[PDB]
Amino acid sequence: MNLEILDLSILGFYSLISSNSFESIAILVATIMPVITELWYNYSQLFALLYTLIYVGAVVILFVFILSVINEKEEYEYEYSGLFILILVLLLDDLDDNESNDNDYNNVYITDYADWFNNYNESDLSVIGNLLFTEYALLLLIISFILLMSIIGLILIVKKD
Amino acid sequence: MLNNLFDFIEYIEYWLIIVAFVASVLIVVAYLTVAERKTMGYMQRRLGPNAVGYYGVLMAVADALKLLSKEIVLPHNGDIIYVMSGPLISLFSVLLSWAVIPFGPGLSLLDSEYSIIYLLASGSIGVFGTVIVGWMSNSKYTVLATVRTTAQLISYELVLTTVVFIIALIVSSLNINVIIESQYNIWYIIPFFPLCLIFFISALAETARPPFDNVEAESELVSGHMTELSASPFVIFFLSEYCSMVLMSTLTAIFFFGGYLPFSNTIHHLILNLFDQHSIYYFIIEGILLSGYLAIKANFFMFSFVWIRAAAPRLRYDLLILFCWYVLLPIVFAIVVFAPGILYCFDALPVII
Amino acid sequence: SSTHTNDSLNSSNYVDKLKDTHFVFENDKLPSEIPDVEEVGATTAPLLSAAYFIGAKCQDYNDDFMLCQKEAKGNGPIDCLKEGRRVTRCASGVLKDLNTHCSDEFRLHWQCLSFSNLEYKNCRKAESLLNKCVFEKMNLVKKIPGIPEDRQIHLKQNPVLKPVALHQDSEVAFKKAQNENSI
Amino acid sequence: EESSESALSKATKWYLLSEIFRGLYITLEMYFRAPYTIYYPFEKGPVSPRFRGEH
Amino acid sequence: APLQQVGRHGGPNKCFGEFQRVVECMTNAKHDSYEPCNNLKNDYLECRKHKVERYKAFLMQKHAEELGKDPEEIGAPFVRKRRFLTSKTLGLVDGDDYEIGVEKI
Amino acid sequence: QSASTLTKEDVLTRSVSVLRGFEVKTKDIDLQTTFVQDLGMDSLDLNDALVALEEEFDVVFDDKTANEIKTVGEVVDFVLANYLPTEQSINHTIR
Amino acid sequence: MIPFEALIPYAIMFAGFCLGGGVMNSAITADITKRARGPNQEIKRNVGEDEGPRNYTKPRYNTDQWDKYFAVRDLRLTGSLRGQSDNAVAEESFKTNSIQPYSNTRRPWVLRRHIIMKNSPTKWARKYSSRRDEREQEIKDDYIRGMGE
Amino acid sequence: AIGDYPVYYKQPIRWLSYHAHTRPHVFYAIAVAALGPVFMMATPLRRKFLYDDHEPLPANGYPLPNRSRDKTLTGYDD
Amino acid sequence: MDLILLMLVAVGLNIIDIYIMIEILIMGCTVNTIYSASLDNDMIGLIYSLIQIIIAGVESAIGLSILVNYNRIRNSEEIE
Ligand SMILES: CCCCCCCCCCCCCCCCCC(=O)OC[C@H](COP(=O)(O)OCCN)OC(=O)CCCCCCCCCCCCCCCCC
Ligand SMILES: CCCCCCCCCCCC(=O)OC[C@H](COP(=O)(O)OCC[N+](C)(C)C)OC(=O)CCCCCCCCCCC
Ligand SMILES: CCCCCCCCCCCC(=O)OC[C@H](COP(=O)(O)OCC[N+](C)(C)C)OC(=O)CCCCCCCCCCC
Repeated sequence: MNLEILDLSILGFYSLISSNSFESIAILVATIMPVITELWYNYSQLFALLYTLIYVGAVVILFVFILSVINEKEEYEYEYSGLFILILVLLLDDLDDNESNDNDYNNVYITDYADWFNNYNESDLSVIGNLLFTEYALLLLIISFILLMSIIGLILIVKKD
Repeated sequence: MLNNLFDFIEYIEYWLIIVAFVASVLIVVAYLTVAERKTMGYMQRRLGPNAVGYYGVLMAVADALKLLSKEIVLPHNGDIIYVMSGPLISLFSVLLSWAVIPFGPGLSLLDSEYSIIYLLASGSIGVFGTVIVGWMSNSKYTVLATVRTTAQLISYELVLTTVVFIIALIVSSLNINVIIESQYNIWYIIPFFPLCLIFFISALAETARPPFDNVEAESELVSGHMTELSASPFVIFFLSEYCSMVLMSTLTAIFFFGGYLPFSNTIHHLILNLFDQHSIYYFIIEGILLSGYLAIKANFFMFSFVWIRAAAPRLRYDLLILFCWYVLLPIVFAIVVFAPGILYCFDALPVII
Repeated sequence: SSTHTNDSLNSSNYVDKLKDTHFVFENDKLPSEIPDVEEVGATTAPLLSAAYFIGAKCQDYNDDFMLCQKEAKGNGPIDCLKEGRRVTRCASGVLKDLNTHCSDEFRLHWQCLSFSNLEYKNCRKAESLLNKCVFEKMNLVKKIPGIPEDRQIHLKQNPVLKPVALHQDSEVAFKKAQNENSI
Repeated sequence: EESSESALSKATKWYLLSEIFRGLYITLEMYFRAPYTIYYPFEKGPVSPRFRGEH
Repeated sequence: APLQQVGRHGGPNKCFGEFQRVVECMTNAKHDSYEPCNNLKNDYLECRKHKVERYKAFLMQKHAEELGKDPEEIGAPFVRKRRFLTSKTLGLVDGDDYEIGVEKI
Repeated sequence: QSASTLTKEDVLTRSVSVLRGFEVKTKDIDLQTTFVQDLGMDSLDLNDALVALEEEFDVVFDDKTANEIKTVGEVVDFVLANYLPTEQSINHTIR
Repeated sequence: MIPFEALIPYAIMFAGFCLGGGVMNSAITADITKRARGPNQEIKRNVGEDEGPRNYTKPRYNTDQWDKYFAVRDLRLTGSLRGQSDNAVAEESFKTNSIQPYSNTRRPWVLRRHIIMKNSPTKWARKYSSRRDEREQEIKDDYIRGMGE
Repeated sequence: AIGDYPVYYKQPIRWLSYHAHTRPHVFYAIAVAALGPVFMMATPLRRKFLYDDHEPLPANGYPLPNRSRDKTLTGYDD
Repeated sequence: MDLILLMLVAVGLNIIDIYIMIEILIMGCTVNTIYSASLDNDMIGLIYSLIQIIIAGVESAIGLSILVNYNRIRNSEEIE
């Protein structure tokens, strides 16, 4: 039983019924956690950890803004929905989870063959840094330039002075 | 039975290893609460808890059992999601951070080339679980404490992350065990004495410990985010906060005092030469010895957590933000440029081996 | 490196569950037209212990097998089967000679590697005895290419990095040779 | 310009937390002194013949 | 010419050679049109997705069903649980069906 | 959005209904209808009506106007000239 | 005057670490050594009389891909991921006991099930538009048509 | 003019002192950071007076001999 | 269910809820990049994934500051 399917089923239910802004900042965290875990267990543990290191800091800053802008509006308001229309919507959605229509690509299993030629064996992050700091160093230096612009941009927007 | 009984232990052996791992960490956390009051008591010329259990050894048990026997305060029985989700996120975060702590060579539940990132990433989730208590709450002291938690997180997160990255840069690895074994000939306290202070200052701010206890400031916000918490939700938050103190004390011993490496190589060999290596008793003693070295260094920093609480007054958090952004960040980013330049000048760029 | 791939065992069985991994066997032997050869039966610790003696004995055959791979131009695994069989036999010859000439010295060294995370720096003493025994009986010298002979790390008198734990058998066997050979 | 200490002298006391470490040392001295606590009810604090208690 | 398809250890990966032979063909001055390099393009795309090879396996499985062939009699044996890659399955002389250790290497 | 949608006929109509729920001498209320004479309100009844007409239209009479008000038409004039919709949150308008 | 009562909780905390390390170092090392003795339970548990002293294998750390290939290769020779053998020649069963993992290559569940994360112009095209799969089916059909030549 | 603000291009030394007395968090962070590139500029001195750079690691795969295959190699045949 | 734009009901009714949708939508692109790069054993895709994460975090900050100042403008009297 792939229990990640159940997790996304609950998350989709709570995204349809979410009312206030605090629930939305919880839908975000309830989305990154399935992403981080599935990356950890299937494809990339490096990027599972990079997601946690960067998105959490963004989440708390996002949460602190909710405190300064919460404006009483959706606590006392009413929503109608209907339990039957919610579950029927989620049932129809769950029916079609085939993002791709290449049946052979989705059904036939493949393998790779290992070789011993790579005797200098290092992590993916060392190769990523090796290329990023040598061949795509321009991409890194532009990213540094964009980060500098954000620093100036945030000040010229928020600072009253 | 016999054969089925014997190989069922083999089927359950690693679970007991984890249970023993969990038990060992909880014993230190339980008796850190006792040790803090004993240490503060004698520094304050009192005794501290000595009436609950023989010489006070059951004080931690009494505090947990009494709090676990208290009514939980909440508007409704179905409102457990409100004041329990926060404590659990905080507790699960710090406990998962212990998976990468090696008590000896290879004696960590999780070993990977990105153990450093996992350590920083796991603890950042605990910060999120703390702010969840002020979830549109009508308690103004809980709300006021949530604002201060975010302000402290912004202060220490950059400095603590960058300091650990400099240590990882000196060894060119993000594996915690490799960083410990890289300190055979030198403990990083000597080359990076400024960074050890900054790491400990960041640890005090991360754990909301005095002089950075602006979150749970009793004289300001009665109990901070805990003012509405009673019984089990209060224990879990209290347990996780003292688990974080043990974790950051153990990380101070790992990043700067060689982790589990012996204080004296001569004495370490002398003690281990009494036991035959072909007997299982050698590896028990070695496990006790290596963890003892880690325990001694971590005990000193757990002592230092209590020591700074009993000597220094509290600093306002708006001053903490200026201190971290105007003083600590410029110094740490200077060393992140200083250190690679020194190593390149002497042709000593690190590699993993 | 602990990256999950599709060519070997992954970190845990949750990775297998997500990938629906099937660990597949093939009961067919190599075709009868291809000549047979006995595979090398040594595990990781003996092979690492014997790595520099296989290099000093099979250097011509190792290079010839690798040079065949370059000249194969993509048709590698097929066109170098004959060269590969020479490499396997030569490597087995070294392991055979170790177990008949330097058996105790050889088994001492790779039992230390198993005891010491398979790090060469942790087992210098047993390695020195094995190097001395192999050189006398097989005329094989460990050489690290690209550096002067007197800057080889395994011959360093006062290494900076040393094992925290001492292999008791290596300590005993090192003392015995000290008092009996270098009088 | 009218200070008595050099820039490095004031920065060494500042960066290395000179007075903070002194306060810790003073606190550590108390750790090795005799505490004041008496064990009530096995021991009683001093009383005087003028003491006012139960009638 | 920037590097593409770099393996996790810094060298060329499995499909770099296919890509390299495509670039050499397309940029060779002896070619009037790009028709000679069409088979090299399919080979590179087959190296990544194996779509035609998966399609062939689809035909073989389907063709075996219609002739009543047993999937377990014509396929390859497999084990789904890593703990049960036992010495008996591996064929060792003193093999056993007891589970293997995968908890800590 | 932030502008009035009031007409003189609606404000008069809502004013009459709110004044009908009180104990007035006559139910026939128009613009010229005075509070003291036609409806018969003393000092306290008049200010009960003014606050009742405040709640209906979400307006607040100033002290100077309230003390000097005589007729029903004066109230309708005041509501039309001073009514503003209440400001909404930053999300109600742009979303 | 060293207050011994204040130092008691530190002694228990010290013994807390030693409990974890003493158990983990010995229990794990013993299990690795036990499973390296042979391919069945009667050799792992029982100790032969003619056997020598027990040499222990310590837990491994700081591994890479080569150590994963080594671990599988050791399993095919000894039935253990850290088995021990210095025989110059393998058994006959080693020639045909290779393990090849075959796995699906599908996108993560969160990509194809999240209510918001699964919606994009190219994802809708891949899921609802047959333009892409019509072209790629022509390539597969050419493979069987061209067999005769 | 007892405590005026120095002009950097007129009194460089006094300008350095002002910031080292009033803004230590700026003066000394820069001073530490300057020691990075300065040591990198002293690297040529080390290559001539202390010791040379090490030989590069064999991290480019198996070292293939730069020659043709030996066509007279025999031994360990089928 | 996608073609009838069911995602328009899953997005909350605050401006910040639109910000979260944008982050989730971009995060879908990065997960697809990581998945393809890992299958191909290609580090260029992982370099792309790392760039997307850093850039997506930049616009999150720039958009937040605009929303922060927008709220300040409403609370402008500040007679205190
Ligand atoms: C250690 C476990 C921590 C979580 C345990 C509590 C379980 C509750 C749900 C957790 C997340 C599941 C998905 C929910 C996404 C957010 C939607 C939401 O609004 O929260 C649901 C919660 C229930 O409120 P309810 O009364 O049922 O609905 C409103 C009725 N007008 O309304 C609330 O506002 C309460 C939310 C409390 C704070 C939760 C913060 C999010 C924590 C997520 C961590 C785990 C990540 C998600 C894993 C599951 C994925 C489905
Ligand atoms: C290059 C080498 C780096 C050295 C590494 C260490 C860096 C430390 C920087 C300290 C600067 C400072 O204390 O800053 C002071 C700031 C702000 O003070 P201010 O408002 O500017 O007033 C002071 C300026 N005067 C004097 C020039 C006018 O806040 C504080 O009081 C911070 C107090 C931190 C105490 C934490 C306790 C830690 C205990 C550790 C036990 C193991
Ligand atoms: C070894 C590693 C641990 C300690 C590391 C840091 C220690 C302080 C360094 C800065 C000192 C400084 O800046 O010195 C400045 C001052 C004194 O100078 P002054 O005011 O001009 O003196 C006036 C003129 N005299 C020189 C004639 C006296 O010294 C101190 O207050 C030293 C206090 C140290 C006592 C406590 C030691 C134990 C501390 C706790 C350790 C866990």
